[PDB]
Amino acid sequence: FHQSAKDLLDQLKLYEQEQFDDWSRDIQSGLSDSRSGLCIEASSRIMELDSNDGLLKVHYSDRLVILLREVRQLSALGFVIPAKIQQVANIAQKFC
Amino acid sequence: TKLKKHPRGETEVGATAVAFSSFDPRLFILGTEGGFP
Repeated sequence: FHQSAKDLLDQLKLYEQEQFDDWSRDIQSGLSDSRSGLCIEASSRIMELDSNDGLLKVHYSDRLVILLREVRQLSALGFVIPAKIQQVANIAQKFC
Repeated sequence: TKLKKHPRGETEVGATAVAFSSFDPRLFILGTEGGFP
């Protein structure tokens, strides 16, 4: 029993860590790549969409709530949040 | 408006539900996301 059950348990632990590592990497990469580059609250881009459907193109559009949930998740679960996320999260609060 | 244990840090006391005891207006439990009531 122990042989089989323990091997399963170890695989489960590895599963979790792998999924976490991917999550953390993608968030750090996304911030460093295309979000640190002076994201602003650009006005509605109306002329681009010839339908009056002004496209309020703002990087923060979705990211604000995503970051807030992301830090809430890691905090509750007892994970370290790399500074890079904490910094942009505090910025997100101001935009919110 | 403020329940925060060790404020200004990793302290975001969110809850999913609250129940109040009929015994007294000032007794209730917060269903924290952390998991510990």
